[PDB]
Amino acid sequence: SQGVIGIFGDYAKAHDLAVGEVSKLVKKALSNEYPQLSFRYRDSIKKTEINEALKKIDPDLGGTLFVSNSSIKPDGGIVEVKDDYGEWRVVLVAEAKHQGKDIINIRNGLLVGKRGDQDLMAAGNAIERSHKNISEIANFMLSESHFPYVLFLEGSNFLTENISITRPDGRVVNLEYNSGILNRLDRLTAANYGMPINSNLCINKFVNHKDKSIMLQAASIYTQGDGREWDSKIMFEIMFDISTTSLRVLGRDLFEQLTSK
Amino acid sequence: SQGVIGIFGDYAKAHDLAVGEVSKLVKKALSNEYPQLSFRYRDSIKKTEINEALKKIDPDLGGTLFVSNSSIKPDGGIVEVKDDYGEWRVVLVAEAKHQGKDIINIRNGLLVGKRGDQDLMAAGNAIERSHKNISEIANFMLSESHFPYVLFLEGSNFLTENISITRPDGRVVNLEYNSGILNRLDRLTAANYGMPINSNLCINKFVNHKDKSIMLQAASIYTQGDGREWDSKIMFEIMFDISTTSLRVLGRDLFEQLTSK
DNA sequence: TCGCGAATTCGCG
DNA sequence: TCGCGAATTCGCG
Repeated sequence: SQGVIGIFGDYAKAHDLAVGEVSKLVKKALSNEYPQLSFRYRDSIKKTEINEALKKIDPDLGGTLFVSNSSIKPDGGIVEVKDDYGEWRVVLVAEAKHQGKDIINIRNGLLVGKRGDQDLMAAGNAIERSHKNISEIANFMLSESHFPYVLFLEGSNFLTENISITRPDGRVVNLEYNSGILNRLDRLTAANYGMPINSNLCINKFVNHKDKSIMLQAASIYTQGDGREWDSKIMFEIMFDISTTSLRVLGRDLFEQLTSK
Repeated sequence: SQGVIGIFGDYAKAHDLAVGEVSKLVKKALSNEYPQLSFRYRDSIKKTEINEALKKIDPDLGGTLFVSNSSIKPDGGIVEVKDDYGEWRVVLVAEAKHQGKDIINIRNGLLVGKRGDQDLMAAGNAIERSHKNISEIANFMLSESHFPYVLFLEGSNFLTENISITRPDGRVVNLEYNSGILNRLDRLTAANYGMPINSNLCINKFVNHKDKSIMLQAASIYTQGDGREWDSKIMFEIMFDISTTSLRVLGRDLFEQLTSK
């Protein structure tokens, strides 16, 4: 990539860092590009923080809490920057989910099912839980003009192209991506309003039906449709790209630090 | 309740009808109160319908579909009314979830856990999937001014008050609602922006940070905090109340049928 | 301690 | 057939 971004990317690939460790790498890269700015990484956000942010928007919001110390822990953590007013603004929130172990089963001679004779396993729906954290962060950033939520998908339940897997028997099992027996990719499309996947959807859209005005918060949904594992170098580039976009939208509240510092 | 609403409610209680069957009862009651209007019940909505509605709002929305015949099936179904333009407008969408079988375990002498010695089971997170359908219907009704989504919770994981359960041994197991070991009620609060639970939140709110304008779609989250099962009569009253509110917001597009018919 | 997250195996039309 | 939904048992700091 561009200058140091290529160097940081090679380090991510050399160690095959997890999403949480790649988020920490993104903060280092950001500190390197913008030395005048202050960045930090956080692994959790308590519900009391979200409610406080909700109350600032409307007094009747964020008035519910059953378990005092409730919180959310996105496996990728959170990256933030300090603005000219001394307040922390979120620049990135990452998450990585996995579902579908069919490629692993057919790579071997394992037959699944209640009878133990099926090549494929009927795909589940646990991936739907992803919407909770997306809704929590959206409420936390309801006053913001950007939504830097990145979700990485992996497994046999998120294919975007056909693949052929050869078993030890020699028989080639052919999987079709459009098969509703396995594809759960549509169980996530509501998160970004049906907008293109594998894209940076950080900048919020402002639609309107009939003189109304609404702000859409679309999450960036990236998938490895090949069936293979995610490459750490490409995860880093994607996450760094989304973080830079967050800074652009936040530009007006960071100016004094890039000049008067 | 008011007139016939009390009669329909007694019929629901006499048979202990499920949420899906109570939704059908609500359509009958609505047809009875508004004979000039046409109502219908639907058990499913395909993704092609949602995408079509999304495209009408913005041309770049609803442009993704991996499995041609994908759909959503809320266990409570959907109730709709026909407006003066011949188009169907959703008046109600119901759902009922269950989680936490601790009350059932301690009512007996059953000890759970990997060792088989715990009185309680560490609460799971499968209830988080609820956010998917809420997001789908919200996208389907993004042009509407109301959001009639009703979610009913039940189980030992959704307590709002303390309860004491006596086992066959005689020992009284005391459960505290604020205990994060069991309470999963906060895993749903994002759905209604922390607004009051057990309330009718059908009419959309219009907030704004700094000259922006946003429309909030909050789901009505009702829970049986006692730990007991839901009463069909009270489920019907709640659902009928939400349906009537939908008609009020839809008033301008139903006038010609109440007059010129 | 307490509170969050992994994601799976099948039943049902 | 194919495609959606139930919701659970524990590991981890």
